[PDB]
Amino acid sequence: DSQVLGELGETAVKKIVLETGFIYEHRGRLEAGTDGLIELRDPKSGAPLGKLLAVQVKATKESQYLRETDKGFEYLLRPADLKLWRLSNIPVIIVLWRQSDGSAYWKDVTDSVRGEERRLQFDKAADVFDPGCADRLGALTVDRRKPGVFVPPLNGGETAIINLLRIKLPEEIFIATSPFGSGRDAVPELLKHSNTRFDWVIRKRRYVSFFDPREYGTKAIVDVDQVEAIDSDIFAFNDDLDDTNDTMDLLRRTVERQLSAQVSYLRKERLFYFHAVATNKSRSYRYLANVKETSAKVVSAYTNGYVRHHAATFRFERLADEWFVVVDPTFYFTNDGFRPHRYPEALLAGKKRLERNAAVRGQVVMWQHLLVESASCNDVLLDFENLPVIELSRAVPESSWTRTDPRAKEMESR
Amino acid sequence: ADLKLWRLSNIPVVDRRKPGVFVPPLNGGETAIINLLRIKLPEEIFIATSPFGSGRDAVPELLKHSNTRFDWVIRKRRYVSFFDPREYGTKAIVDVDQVEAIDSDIFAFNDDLDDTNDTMDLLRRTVERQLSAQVSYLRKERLFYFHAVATNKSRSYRYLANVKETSAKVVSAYTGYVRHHAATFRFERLADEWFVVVDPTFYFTNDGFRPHRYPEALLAGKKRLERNAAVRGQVVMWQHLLVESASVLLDFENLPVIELSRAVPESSWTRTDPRAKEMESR
Amino acid sequence: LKSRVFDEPMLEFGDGGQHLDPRQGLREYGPLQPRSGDVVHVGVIGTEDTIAGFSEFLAETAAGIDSDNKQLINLNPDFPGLGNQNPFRCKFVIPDGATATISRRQVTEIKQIGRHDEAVRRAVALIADQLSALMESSAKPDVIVLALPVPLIEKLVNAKSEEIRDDTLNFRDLLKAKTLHLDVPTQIVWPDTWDDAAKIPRKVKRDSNQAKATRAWNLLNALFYKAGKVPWRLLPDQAEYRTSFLGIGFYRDLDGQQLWTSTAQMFDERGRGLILRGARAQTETKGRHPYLTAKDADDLVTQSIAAYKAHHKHVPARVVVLKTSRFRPEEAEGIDSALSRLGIELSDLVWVQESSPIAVFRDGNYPILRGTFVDLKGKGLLYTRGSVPYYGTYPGLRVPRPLLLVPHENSDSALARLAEEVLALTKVNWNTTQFDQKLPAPIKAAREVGRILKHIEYGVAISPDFRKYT
Amino acid sequence: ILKSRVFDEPMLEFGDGGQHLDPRQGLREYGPLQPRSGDVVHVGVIGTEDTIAGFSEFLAETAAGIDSDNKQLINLNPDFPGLGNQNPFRCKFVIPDGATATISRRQVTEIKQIGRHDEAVRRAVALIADQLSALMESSAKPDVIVLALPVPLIEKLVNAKSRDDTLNFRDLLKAKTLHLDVPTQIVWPDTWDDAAKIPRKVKRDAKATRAWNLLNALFYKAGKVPWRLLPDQAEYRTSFLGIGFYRDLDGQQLWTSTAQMFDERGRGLILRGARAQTETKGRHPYLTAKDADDLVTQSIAAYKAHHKHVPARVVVLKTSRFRPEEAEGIDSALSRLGIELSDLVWVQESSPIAVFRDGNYPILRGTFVDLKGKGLLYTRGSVPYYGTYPGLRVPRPLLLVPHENSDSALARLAEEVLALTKVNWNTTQFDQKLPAPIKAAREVGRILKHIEYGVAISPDFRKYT
Ligand SMILES: [Cl-]
Ligand SMILES: [Cl-]
Ligand SMILES: [Cl-]
Ligand SMILES: [Cl-]
Ligand SMILES: [Cl-]
Ligand SMILES: [Cl-]
Ligand SMILES: [Cl-]
Repeated sequence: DSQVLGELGETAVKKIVLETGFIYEHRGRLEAGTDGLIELRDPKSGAPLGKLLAVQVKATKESQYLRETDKGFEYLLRPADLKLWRLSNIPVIIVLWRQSDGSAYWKDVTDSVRGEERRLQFDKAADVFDPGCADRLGALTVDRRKPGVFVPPLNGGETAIINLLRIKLPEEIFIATSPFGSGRDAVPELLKHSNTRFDWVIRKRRYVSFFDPREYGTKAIVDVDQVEAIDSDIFAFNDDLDDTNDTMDLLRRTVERQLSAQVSYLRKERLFYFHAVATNKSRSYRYLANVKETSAKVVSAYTNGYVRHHAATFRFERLADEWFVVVDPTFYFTNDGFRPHRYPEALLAGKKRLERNAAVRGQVVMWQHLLVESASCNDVLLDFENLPVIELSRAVPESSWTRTDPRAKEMESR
Repeated sequence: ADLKLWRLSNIPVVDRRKPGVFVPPLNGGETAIINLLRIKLPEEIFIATSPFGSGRDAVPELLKHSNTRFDWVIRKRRYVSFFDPREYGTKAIVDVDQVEAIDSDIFAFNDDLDDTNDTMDLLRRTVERQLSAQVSYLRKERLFYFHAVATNKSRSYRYLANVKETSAKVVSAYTGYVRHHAATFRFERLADEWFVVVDPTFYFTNDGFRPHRYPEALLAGKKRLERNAAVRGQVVMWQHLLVESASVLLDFENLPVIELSRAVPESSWTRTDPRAKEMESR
Repeated sequence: LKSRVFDEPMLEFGDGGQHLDPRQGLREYGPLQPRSGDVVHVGVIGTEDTIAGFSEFLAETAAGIDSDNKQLINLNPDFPGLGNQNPFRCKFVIPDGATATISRRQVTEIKQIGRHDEAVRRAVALIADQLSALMESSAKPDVIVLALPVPLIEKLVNAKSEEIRDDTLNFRDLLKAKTLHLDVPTQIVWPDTWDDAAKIPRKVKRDSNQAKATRAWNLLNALFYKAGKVPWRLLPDQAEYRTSFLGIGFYRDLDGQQLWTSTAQMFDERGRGLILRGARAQTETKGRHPYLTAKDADDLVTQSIAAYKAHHKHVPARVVVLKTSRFRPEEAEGIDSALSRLGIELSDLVWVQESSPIAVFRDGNYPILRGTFVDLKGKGLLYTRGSVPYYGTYPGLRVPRPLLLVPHENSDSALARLAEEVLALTKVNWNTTQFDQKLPAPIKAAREVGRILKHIEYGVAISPDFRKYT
Repeated sequence: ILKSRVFDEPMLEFGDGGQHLDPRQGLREYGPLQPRSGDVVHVGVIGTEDTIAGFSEFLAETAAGIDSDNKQLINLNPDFPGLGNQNPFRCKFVIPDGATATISRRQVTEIKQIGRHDEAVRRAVALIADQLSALMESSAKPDVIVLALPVPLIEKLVNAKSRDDTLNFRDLLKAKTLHLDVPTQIVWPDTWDDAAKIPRKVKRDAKATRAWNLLNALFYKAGKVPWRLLPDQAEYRTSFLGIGFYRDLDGQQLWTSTAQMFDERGRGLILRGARAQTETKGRHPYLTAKDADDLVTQSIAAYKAHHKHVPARVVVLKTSRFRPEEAEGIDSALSRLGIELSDLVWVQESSPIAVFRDGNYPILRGTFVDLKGKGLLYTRGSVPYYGTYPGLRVPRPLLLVPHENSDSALARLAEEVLALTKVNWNTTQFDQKLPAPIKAAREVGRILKHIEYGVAISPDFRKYT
């Protein structure tokens, strides 16, 4: 009810503002009205001029203001509403609108933005808000290029996505001792058998995996009589440094196998990267950004030369008895799609220099899509869960900035 | 003098299976080959300062220009190369008014640590380019290896052993891995001469180009069965590749065979040793 | 996940004047505590050209410099000059006989040395002598500007490509260490643009371009800070001299056994820093992950509070300790022992992660607002860099990456209060007048003094004045 | 023009001036160097009732003699002639009464069931250190104590492979029992050969050779001298001083210098010096001239206290190059002591330089090649006295780089290094790769890293073996 009524008052005020020779820009909502900006308009070209006046509309249906007669009335100001302009150094006017009579009254309230003058005095004769106020409002505007003046962020806020995906572990994890001290020592024994797989950890003679080691070739590298299935809640959520470190290690190797159709792992660089399928040939990955499908050239060959692969760093972090995977996008460069380039650092700095927000955000969405997608039907031990969006209390005025910031193009992802 | 030949023999002058008796090895010597090749440096070497501290920092500026090459060294703001940097794209990564052609022996044969290390570094990068037709260089593995030419396809290198022509499957295809003849190169200074040392090994990929997963374990399988005649042959082959390449800034000379005063009684041991078959390369 | 967008931290500028922007606040109110007749005496070392060039730029600075483009007037302000609208309310004067000239031959001699380490050592020895001669009662300079010729700086400073250690000596780091016993702060400037030099890698070629007004702001603010004057004060609402912020860091020696040494960087709300050197550190693995024992952490905190008491004559009521590595149980124990002994009942231990991969992303081309704070179940994601409403843009090009703040369980304060203070501590600036800096001052000073103290032998007493390390 | 040499297999002196190249054949013919009437080595045993009785039966079968199972290579696989009239050690090997400690089968299963490897090792060490202590309190006072842990317990404590991350059972056992002042010998209970020294096989697969090696090791640990190196002259004594380093795990991970001082009778003295400096980022340990002076001075003093004479020649062996400070400090100590003969030899184990003969058998052991100031020495290779190459993988030579302060010529030093490879406390096969002082540096460093710096340590090397 408050919302609709506010859009009614804003629409009435917006209609007058356009007749008066100004541009109206909506900014946010208020208790009973709206928050907006007024800008002077070139009468012929319609172009913005750069002179600003903040406007707050308060609307009411058929209600009488304080101590109202036929000659004037009084009004009590809302400090939280005026506080959105506390440091902007932009002048503010309030415009009171009523649905019964259709009356619009306005008053300059900059002095109440920085003080405690809450009692307003209105004179229905001189305080009328209508197209005849062009000269009065124009004299109240401030230049956008006056030192200390800035447009504040939007009070309605916006959403944002995090680079964290919740991991859902299986209920059981397999404990064992091993003849080998580390997995590095156990691999040559494992390769001597068949039915092999590498999503397991052996550190300090202890073995961990989400699959049963006795049902695969891993039986040759474990003490079979000491294999034991425990509740994965106890292993993955305790205070023991050895256990949390081995959980992070097992989570990574499990992820490595689960995503092996699309990406491979680089041990030295600690990087997951979309591998090539043919030398000197590009390929794309199809994922869902928002409600629309989109393609990213995860392997991009530049014919002779080098081949650029979409890469990412995975960190597994525990937050309040839950495990999460963090995705940090980057790139990896080969000479032909497989052979590593002998000077990759130079190429990474080249692509990273031009990276902007939209591109980085899109890579996070794509990598998070690849993680969640591998749990459904593409052997699958980990499920991944998207987090709710973050509700930020203040939003970047991008729409305003794309007009006014001379560097708005430098922010675009080429 | 006297019965010197039978000094340690403990054979009267007994059963061979009596402890302590040892058939004296037939006197007279045999020859042998060292895994070393003398390196003849060019007359001149080019030194200069650089705005970049290291060669890694200089590469992005080098790529911005044309006529590039990578057989150069920049360390501690000092550039060295056997070619003139002013006549190639390396002009962008040197202070051109500091470029100075000096005698190679001054730089390569002195007591300075940085000069000796930069000489070793330049020799390795000059060799890598001079051998780029047949072998590539691995940065992590620090290996020179015969690169694969076609996916999952073998090839052979054609060299000379003794005075007889021979060949070897430097890239071997089994059509779940492929093994490449590899080697570690070491550059050692003996008196006032530089030598390259050749130490053969192998390198394992998947299809010829994709690195194999855990090739360390595939290596130990082939190294386990490697015996003298195999290692000696690989030394001879790599030594031929290096001498052949100067047919270019570096030349390589073969060293004389070493004359050993005593000889392994191999002919006798093949009959008497129950492990002689364990000594051959399968 | 709880999210807040903090207001830009307010600053007090004098006569009670309050503003979020250091530049605009100085223009409108002046500095915090000016005295009638304030003057910064500036010595100059350089060649005849660079000395005369610096005198020219100081004159245009005094006359006032207009902005190149007033579309982003807050990010690209005018400089109102050093007259009636002097934002520092202070004279900047080169006294008579306060200039030492470097001969044309001395410049060429260094440019021609083939080994970089020897060229740096020769340059440091040359400038240290000219510095010492200037301080032999010739004048009493409060700060000395080093205007080295462009080819000399290019000889001494390594180059990195436009896109983009200890293998080579760092001229700036060795110079600051070799001249620390002389009690002068120095300012190395490029003699063409008059901005900071030798602190970051240079480009292969110097651009001919301008933003002279901004460079004037940054130069005078650096000379102002180096002279010891306070431009403004942080946390205006909070009672002053109550809370102090004690950064604890480590640097690794190069010779000997490459032992680590603990350092302390304690700042007040007036932006003044005290630098103290503690005991050698333990290490967790193979000489890495430096840490302090409880006795050594106790000693370092106690030595710090004592230096705070010698300069401010009273003891702080709260001490916020900042580290870039997690607090060892020994460190938390030693800090508590030292503070309880001195009767300091309020303390917060904050682990500030510079390189956390966790990030949040808005929909659009502009990045997250600076001051955005996301509570990640006891871990604070804080955006000290990002979109700045006051500037009307995002002043960077590469995307920002947030800090991750992990307060110790021994802390008294809530996570959101500590994050807001960390945000405020990013405003203490000795190098620029642009307030959107990533690190809080105690952590920034740790890296800067570590690069200098590793050239001063362990055991040698060092000056506690941070302004002489900048 | 590369000068070449093939050294004779260095000769050893046995009892009554008897001479032979083979320690086994020499003891068979002449007996040990300095035998006495009634010579006995008292052997204590720690293990289970099964393994204690099993070891007592292997000692008895050893005393009765064991025959070779490959008489076509008789010198490499000799018989053991027994402990009777043909006793090569001319000494008795006897387990005294009450010199046995039993580990209960409940104590075995407790350690075998410990989850963490590091906790099972520390508990097993503390248990054996208790049994070790008790036997010593008993008036038996054995000379060497054999540790016969059952096969499942060794397999628990020893990693398989078909080092600082996990505790090493053997290293921590030697460190924690070093103060008890008795050498120990860990053995497998089925084959009675050395255990826990190297990684075991994941699945356990000549008896006379194992008898030879077991007795030679107990003989050495008891302190008796089997033979001595035959010096190339008869005027003065030479001492071989190995200088090494080991790194601490706690604290600041500082390095500590060690000294391994061996005489021509094969006996070593172990000293700890000052903390080492490092070159880059805590790596490449080295000593200052002052600390190298002190270390060599402390080693000479210990040698004098045990021998009542100062050697006329000191050979210093290192696995890393001699820093100028190290060479300066070594010269200062020796000159102060009036020692006028010295050699500083850098021994490189991993050089890629090699020499290749034409055939399937590798280069002869003892082959030396002068590489213009650097000595290529094949300490392993074809052994004529064995009639074969005792190995399978091709051998790789040592590279000897004498410092310029050395007094000897290159060829003479290489033959000396070849002879030092025969001082050997773990086997009776003489074709060892490393000379004894360098071999001791590795073993000694793995043990002392578990003993806090500044704690007095025993000087007798037999207690570290
Ligand atoms: Cl695919
Ligand atoms: Cl390079
Ligand atoms: Cl290097
Ligand atoms: Cl001059
Ligand atoms: Cl000879
Ligand atoms: Cl004598
Ligand atoms: Cl070998």
